[PDB]
Amino acid sequence: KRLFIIKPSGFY
Amino acid sequence: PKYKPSRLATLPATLDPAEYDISPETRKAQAERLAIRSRLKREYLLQYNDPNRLGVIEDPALIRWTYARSANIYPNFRPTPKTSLLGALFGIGPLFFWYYVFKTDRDKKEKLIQEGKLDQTFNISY
Amino acid sequence: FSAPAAYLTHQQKVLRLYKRALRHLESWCVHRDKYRYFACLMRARFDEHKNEKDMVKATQLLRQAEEEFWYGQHPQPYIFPESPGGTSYERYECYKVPEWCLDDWHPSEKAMYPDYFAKREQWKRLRRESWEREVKQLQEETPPGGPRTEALPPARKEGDLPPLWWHIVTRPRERPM
Amino acid sequence: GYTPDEKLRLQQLRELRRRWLKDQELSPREPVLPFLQDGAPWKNVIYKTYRHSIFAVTHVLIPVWIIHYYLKYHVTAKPYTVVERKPRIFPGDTILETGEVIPLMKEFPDQ
Amino acid sequence: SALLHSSTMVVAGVFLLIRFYPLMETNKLVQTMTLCLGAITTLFTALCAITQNDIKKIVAFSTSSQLGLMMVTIGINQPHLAFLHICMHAFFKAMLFMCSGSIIHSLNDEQDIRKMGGLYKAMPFTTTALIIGSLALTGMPYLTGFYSKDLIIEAVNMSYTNAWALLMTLIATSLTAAYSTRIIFFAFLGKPRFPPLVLINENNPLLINSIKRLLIGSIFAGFIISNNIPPMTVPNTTMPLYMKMTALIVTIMGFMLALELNNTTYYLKFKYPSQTYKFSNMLGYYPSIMHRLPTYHNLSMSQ
Amino acid sequence: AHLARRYLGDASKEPDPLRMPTFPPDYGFPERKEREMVATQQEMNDAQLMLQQRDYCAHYLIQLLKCKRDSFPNFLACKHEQHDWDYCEHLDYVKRMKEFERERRLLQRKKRREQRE
Amino acid sequence: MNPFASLTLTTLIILTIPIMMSNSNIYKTNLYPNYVKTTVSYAFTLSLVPLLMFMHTGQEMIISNWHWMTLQTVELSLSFKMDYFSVMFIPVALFVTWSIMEFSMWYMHSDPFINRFFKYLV
Amino acid sequence: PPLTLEAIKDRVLYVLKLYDKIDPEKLSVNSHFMKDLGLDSLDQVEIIMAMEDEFGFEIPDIDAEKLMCPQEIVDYIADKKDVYE
Amino acid sequence: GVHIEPRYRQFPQLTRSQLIQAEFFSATMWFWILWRFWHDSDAVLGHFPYPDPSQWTDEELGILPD
Amino acid sequence: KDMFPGPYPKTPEERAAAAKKYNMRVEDYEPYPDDGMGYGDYPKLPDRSQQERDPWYDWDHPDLRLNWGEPIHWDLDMYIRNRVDTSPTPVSWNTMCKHLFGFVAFMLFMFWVGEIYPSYQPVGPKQYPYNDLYLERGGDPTKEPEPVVHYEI
Amino acid sequence: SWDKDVYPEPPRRTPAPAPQTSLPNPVTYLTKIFDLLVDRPVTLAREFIEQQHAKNRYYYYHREFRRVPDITECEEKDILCMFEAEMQWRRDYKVDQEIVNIIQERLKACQQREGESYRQNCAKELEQFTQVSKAFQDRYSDLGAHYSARKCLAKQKQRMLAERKAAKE
Amino acid sequence: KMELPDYKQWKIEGTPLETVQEKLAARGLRDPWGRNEAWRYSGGFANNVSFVGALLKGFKWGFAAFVVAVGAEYYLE
Amino acid sequence: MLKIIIPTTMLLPMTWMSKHNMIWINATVHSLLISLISLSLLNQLGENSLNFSLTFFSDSLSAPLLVLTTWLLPLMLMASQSHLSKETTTRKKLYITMLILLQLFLIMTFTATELILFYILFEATLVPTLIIITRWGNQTERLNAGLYFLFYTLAGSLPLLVALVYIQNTTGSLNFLIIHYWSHPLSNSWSNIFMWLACIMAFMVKMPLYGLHLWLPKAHVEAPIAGSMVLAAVLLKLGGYGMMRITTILNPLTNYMAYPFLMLSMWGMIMTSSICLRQTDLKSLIAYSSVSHMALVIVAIMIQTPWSFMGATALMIAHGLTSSMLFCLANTNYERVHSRTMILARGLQTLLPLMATWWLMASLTNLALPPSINLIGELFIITASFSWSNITIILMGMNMMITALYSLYMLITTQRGKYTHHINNIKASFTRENALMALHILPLLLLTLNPKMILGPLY
Repeated sequence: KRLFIIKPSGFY
Repeated sequence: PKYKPSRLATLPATLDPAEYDISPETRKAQAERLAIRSRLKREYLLQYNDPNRLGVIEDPALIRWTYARSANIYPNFRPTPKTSLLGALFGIGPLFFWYYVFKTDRDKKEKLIQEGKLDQTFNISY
Repeated sequence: FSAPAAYLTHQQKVLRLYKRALRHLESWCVHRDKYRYFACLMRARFDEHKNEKDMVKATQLLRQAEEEFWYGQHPQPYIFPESPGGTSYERYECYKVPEWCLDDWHPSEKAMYPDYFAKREQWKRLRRESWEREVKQLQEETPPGGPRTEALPPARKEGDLPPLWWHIVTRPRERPM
Repeated sequence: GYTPDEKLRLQQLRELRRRWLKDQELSPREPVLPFLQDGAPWKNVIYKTYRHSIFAVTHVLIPVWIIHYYLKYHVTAKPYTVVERKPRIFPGDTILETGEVIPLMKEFPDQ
Repeated sequence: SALLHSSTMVVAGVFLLIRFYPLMETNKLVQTMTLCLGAITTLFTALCAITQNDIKKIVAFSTSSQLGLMMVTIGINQPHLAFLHICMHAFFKAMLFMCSGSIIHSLNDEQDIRKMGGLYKAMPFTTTALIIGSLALTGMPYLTGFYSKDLIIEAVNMSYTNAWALLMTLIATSLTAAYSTRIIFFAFLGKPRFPPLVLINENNPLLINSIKRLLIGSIFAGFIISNNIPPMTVPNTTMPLYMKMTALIVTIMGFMLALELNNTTYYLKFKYPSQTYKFSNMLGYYPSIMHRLPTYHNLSMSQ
Repeated sequence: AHLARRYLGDASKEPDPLRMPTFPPDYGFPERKEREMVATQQEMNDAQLMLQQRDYCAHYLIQLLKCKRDSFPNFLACKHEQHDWDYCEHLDYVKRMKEFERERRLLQRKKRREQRE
Repeated sequence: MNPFASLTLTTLIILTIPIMMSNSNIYKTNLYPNYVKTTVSYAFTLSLVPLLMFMHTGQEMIISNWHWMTLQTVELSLSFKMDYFSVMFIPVALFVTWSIMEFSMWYMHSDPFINRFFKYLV
Repeated sequence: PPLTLEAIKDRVLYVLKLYDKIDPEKLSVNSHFMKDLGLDSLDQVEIIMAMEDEFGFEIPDIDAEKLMCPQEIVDYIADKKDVYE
Repeated sequence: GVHIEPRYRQFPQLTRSQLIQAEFFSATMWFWILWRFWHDSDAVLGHFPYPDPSQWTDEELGILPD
Repeated sequence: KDMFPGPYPKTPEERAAAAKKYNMRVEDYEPYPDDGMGYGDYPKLPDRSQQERDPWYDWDHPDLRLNWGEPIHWDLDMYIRNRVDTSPTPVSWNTMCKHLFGFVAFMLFMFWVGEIYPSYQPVGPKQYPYNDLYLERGGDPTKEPEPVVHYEI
Repeated sequence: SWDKDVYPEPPRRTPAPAPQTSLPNPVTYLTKIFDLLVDRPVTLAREFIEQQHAKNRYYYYHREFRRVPDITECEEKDILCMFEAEMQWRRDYKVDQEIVNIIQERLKACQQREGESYRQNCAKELEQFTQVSKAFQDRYSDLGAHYSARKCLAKQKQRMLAERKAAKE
Repeated sequence: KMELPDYKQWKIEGTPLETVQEKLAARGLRDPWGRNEAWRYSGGFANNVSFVGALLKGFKWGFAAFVVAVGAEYYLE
Repeated sequence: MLKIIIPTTMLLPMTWMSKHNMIWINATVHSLLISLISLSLLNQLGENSLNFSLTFFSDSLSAPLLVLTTWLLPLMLMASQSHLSKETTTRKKLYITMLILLQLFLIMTFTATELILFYILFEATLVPTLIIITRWGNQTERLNAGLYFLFYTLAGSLPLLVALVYIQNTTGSLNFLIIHYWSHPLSNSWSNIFMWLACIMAFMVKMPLYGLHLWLPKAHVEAPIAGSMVLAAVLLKLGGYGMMRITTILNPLTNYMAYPFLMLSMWGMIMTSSICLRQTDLKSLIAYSSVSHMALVIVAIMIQTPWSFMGATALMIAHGLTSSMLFCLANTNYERVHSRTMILARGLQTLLPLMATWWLMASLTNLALPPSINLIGELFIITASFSWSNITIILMGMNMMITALYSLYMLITTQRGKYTHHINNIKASFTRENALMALHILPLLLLTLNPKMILGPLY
């Protein structure tokens, strides 16, 4: 089951 | 045999005689300690679980700790004989000791230089 | 975990010693059959004083057993890998990211997972709606001199959520990866 | 054991937690923001020997060419840059000036 | 741990001493200091390894013992032999660490040997690899261990050496076999003690291939390297036979005694720890008193 | 063995390794021919042999190095050359062993002379 | 002797290519550990060549390619002492690292920063 | 291989079945060890140890002492292992 | 990749290649040891006999008659 | 402002106020001894490391094992889990120190004794040609060395 | 290119290869492969770049400074002459440092080249470096961070006075 | 789903747990977790080789290869 | 030298007449351009100093510092943009002008040929620094910190003024060139001893010396980020530069008078690094680390060996960059958490990875990881001290150990561990902050490639 992984914003 | 506690090896509660005291006053004291803990925990949780709150939850204990470690040091300082003695022996003591050691070494090397005994065959970088 | 208590009863203390003694004995007895044999012998020793009624006598026995436990303590007892002191304890702690960071994601990053964040907004609304009742409910069930125990009450009435629930419910998964 | 209030709260929290965990599940798709560089070049380019050899070339052939070329600017240019240990001479012939030498021998009793 | 703190980083100090061998040969006090130091490390680390319940800890202490043996070799003014030992140790100890890692992965982060059992048949490939590696570590003849360690022991015996340093090296050699027997009997042999829901699976091409490469190394590299490198050390051709076989004799003694104690562990006789066992298992108490008193004094003085 | 005869035994009659050689070489032995060096200084330097390995068996070792250099790629085609070298080294170590016992018997004999006087 | 110097320098230089490429998309992709492993393997194969030359002849050299700074009478220059110890240890270390990297690819497969792990290993 | 709620329940009841002091016929998911069964306090500690060793995660004493119903043990394990199915 | 199915309380599945490789490498090690020992045992045992003091005489050593 | 550490409490009323400020029971509260070291009224909490604190209890700060509002030890930074640990040890402190120091001392003494009585083989010193390689070992070529002749035995 | 007089390199003595085994030397094949696949293209690129350089052939010269009166032949407060002499002294200091460096390079090259025979085959280099070291140390040592021509003059004068005292005894 | 096997099949019979049970029965006690630990001493896990036996893994085939190789040399020499 | 001075002056009218939306942009642009122009000065001659005119000159000691100041100004503006964003336009322009005035003063100090002119400008630097600290400080201790800094510096400087005027009266000139060419040895008379003390004490106060370093913690902690940047990057190096200049006319009395200060600094480095070990404030820890690193330079200057001076110059440049970077990182963390307690924010590596990498590199430079210019300078000083006395290695190595310990401790406490739960305002790192960290790190690592430039005139 593909689960959402809480991560810090990496775009910046 | 038995276990001898030390400053760096405290006595465990299992071997602590005080843990086994079931007297009423001790039970009341434990209740009071739990009450204080519960009150502080409840306050922290209320702030912590508040959706509106967006910021650091100020901890008064941390502020007091930082203040006492730096700010309150001098105000409570008194020129007791113990403080004066310790301050002298750890302020100027090491300075004088290192001065003596280094001075003796330098003078020994200078003596060897003067008599030419010191070897400096390839000591062309200094 | 569970709400702590003010103190441990003599019965509770003996049970704690019983688990520690068996685990240390299991650490000593590497082979399973060896452990099972001595486990019953140790259990019998506890059974011998199960009838013991005098609290002063029982407390005296408890002191002796703990002293015996310390002398027979395994210097390197087995600790479960994810248990405190274990090899894998706090191993995945760094990978645990608080959920509030997701709100800081750039719109492009939130576009990568639209359905999830949409459901996340629903969770946010739920927290705000129930929050006022949560605090109010706590005040109603709070003793005069504040709470004396850290135990929290459940949702007495339907439509309300247990007070102070957001962090417990939305806590990081054991293995974020 | 658990007090009835504590047990009930545990049940409610478990329900909400499990809901949260189910929410923490990726949707059927995770929209991937839109490969011109990997179009015709990576359409159906050779996927075995070309890949292995291009990795080999870029990682060894180019570096080795560059370093061997740097020898032309380094050892030939500055003196005492690449100093080689003088080759051990065992009684035999050399190359530049030839010449040979051979020592005496002792009695050979056995293998 | 397998790469840096088993084969590359840990050997850096020995490499530093070897690189300065022309200078080290000139001085004499330094040679004796290195010899005595290495003897101490070998004895202490192996003794601690005997009573370690974590497989990685046992392997790490074995690495420390090996490094101490290399330092002793430096004390015998035998640098090239020490470098050869460095190479062979890098070959087999890394394989041992990889096998330990495979065990840990299969047993779901179980690093305590007490909860590892019956792995001889569950993981045949890593079992074979561990067996070969441990045998080489104990200097099994005609293996990577035989072409360095055995020569090192021979040189130590046949040299003007501090007596107690030599004794400590020989005792350490038996302890080497002992901790190997420990990591074999309590992990691969015996009945399974790991939790239920068996997920043991080493059928991974990467793991098999890596351990296979290190296996081929551990078996033949010693011969190849020794027979290829130019002779740099004059051998001790004539030697008392017992001195010549001492390495193997001590290894066999260690193996037998360790296996005997492991068999007695099966016996249903629980006994309280000895003070010596407490000393060894607490790492000689060094990480307790030498990690609390100095740090406490320094930090308290600083504040 | 000999250590026990010197550490717990008669150290005076047991040869001290550092002191050895003590008795003059001409003493006792009517005549002793000097050892002959097969190789020459220049030959050792040309081979760049280590000073530790530049011993009375250097010739065999030099031949071993030569064959090994020529034998390459084969590294198992100099066993005979190696055997010759270690055989000489065997004889050298035997000679040193005899030197130890030569001092050994002389030391006891020295005591016998003291007993006679 | 010329290939000896060339190959000895090239092994170390090739080892640096993954670190340079850690700024490219390959680092972001899942191929980075395999690229690292293959680079190490090729570098080990290259290291075998100076080893063979040394075994045949005994070639040992020092390569002071770049001069860092001349502090009065003390000159500092990046110098690689390629001798028996180095020329033999480089292959051993590279081979061991190759095996370790394969084992890491298996063992650290689930690790979120496996690419970082391989980069740190290099 | 994620443990499922049904799988965790199956393993818990398996361990309880292998316990001779617990008769399998009356063994139920709601068989209170202290009330439905005759297990004493030491038996509660023993079954907690058995469960934690089988699942390989240590159960805290404060949590362990309040786990009597088999379903309670199952759900606690589910929470610790973050099992929502 | 579910080639191997986990068991509960049974010994795990052992694929044929695993056993074959393990046994082959173990036998290879044993064969290597035996082959080397047969080819050369002096490395383990000895090459040249250790001489003894009693073998040499006082005249052979050079010790003159008292 | 009144929630900041103050001077050493002199009257029992001051002690109670300080105890309330630090959220400590009046009975438990104990200021550092008035030695003039600048400690003030800060509580003298037990000198136990954070590692000793129950790892299963839910702390507001898990890594530090502390609660919000709980009085903080003066030397907390020293007693963090990453630093000096005062946890109980299986063997007593005195015994552990005795064993460690005794082992080290015995090793040193025995090594010195081994130096007194070294291990050597019953052979003579190894002989080298060309005057013990005088010229080879950096010997002045102009100065002819003393003769070193080795005879055959 | 460089002066072999400044950088003495003994004539190379490579032994002739005499294979005694049928097995083909891998080194030979590997060297042939390396030459063909690396040296050849590298040489071709070098040739092209050398052609480009030959087209744009320009020269750079070496600046030479005339000798200037030393600090010994300089007035007490004549800052102009003192500046000239001090600059000359600093130039000579740099030149002496570079001479020391050259001799050191010789020594290191000898150490590597002679291999195990370095101790006996680098006596001349060691002696040369010892001489240069002694001279440089006597001329420039203990002057201090703020060294100057006047400081070297003072040191030399002190040395000469000590020499006079020694010779008189 | 992994097929959890029968729980009744786990029996201390033959296993050293039974020998322990007999010893406990002599003391008057009964082991309560014998079946729980049965799987460890049951199945393919029950039979394990000894230390000496383990080290000799492959020796039979290796010795066979050694003997064949020795004979091969003699025939080819 | 006016090619640098005049544009720096022209910055002021630009900032005053720039639009409120373009103040920062224009200032940063032209400050970077001025740094580019200042780069030309690095082409120092082998022996002679670049005597531009009768009043301004530069050598291989002055040029690196000049480039450092001209480069530091833009980064200070970038850092100051954040907190000074709610300030009125006039006050923002005032802050920018204070920074520009400080840069101009420092340029003139490092280029002044006359000793009294150097004194005037180096004491003129106090006014902008004092104004910056007292006016734009965030705490209430800013006033006391400013008082301490100003009074320490003045109490050091005034005897220096008297001594300099005395030298002018006796020698006849205070020009560095004439003072060096017409150098005369000092006797051991009490008058000469007190002259030496007057000439040394001011610079000893400027670069924190153990015993006279009490002002530095207060100043650095209370001052705004930009002020701390200059304070720890250039203002401390002012003391080293002045001491190296003035030691020319303080010999051979330095040999006898160095022992007190030498021992003070050699023990002070250990003491201050140990203090760093047990610090609760991030900025205070950075300041004490600065104290230790500057004590190293003090030792190097006192020894007066050529290697010591080279290492001193390299260490000064390296420490300037590193300390400025460390203060900037601490400022970013402080802006996010609004507190300077080190234990308050934990596990920031998870939330902010790139800033954690910046932290790692900065800490590595602080512990002198080879081949950073920090290590180059430290090792040169260690070798020089070893030549002075072999016993020095004990203290030097111990100080290295303690520096590594406290730097890694800072990294672990801030950028490692379990994240603080209640702190929820930690937003993603801004581009400006990352650019600031990059503009601090990249020049240093590039400088490692060609250390000859920052190795001083004794190279």
